[PDB]
Amino acid sequence: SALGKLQDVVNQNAQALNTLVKQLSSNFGAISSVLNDILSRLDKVEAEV
Amino acid sequence: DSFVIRGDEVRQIAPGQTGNIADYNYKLPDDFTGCVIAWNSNNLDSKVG
Repeated sequence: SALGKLQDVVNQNAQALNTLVKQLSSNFGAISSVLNDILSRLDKVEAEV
Repeated sequence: DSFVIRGDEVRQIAPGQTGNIADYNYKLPDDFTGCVIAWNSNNLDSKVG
């Protein structure tokens, strides 16, 4: 518990990188967050949206 | 461009469309800039038999 100033630098960057990665799985209101769904289920004019 | 159709087929003449007319007869670009203009031609083009 004494090294809080250094351990917090490692923890904050671990949280930042893991949150940036987990956001790949978010839909953002799109039909799916898996791009291969859109690339196989939809025609180009819908897939672009 | 110009051509004859049956009255069902109009919907395939739009930017980046698909189906037998679009894909095997006459294909518009996916980014087509222009106007599509059409009329019933039964009076010009039909004949008995």
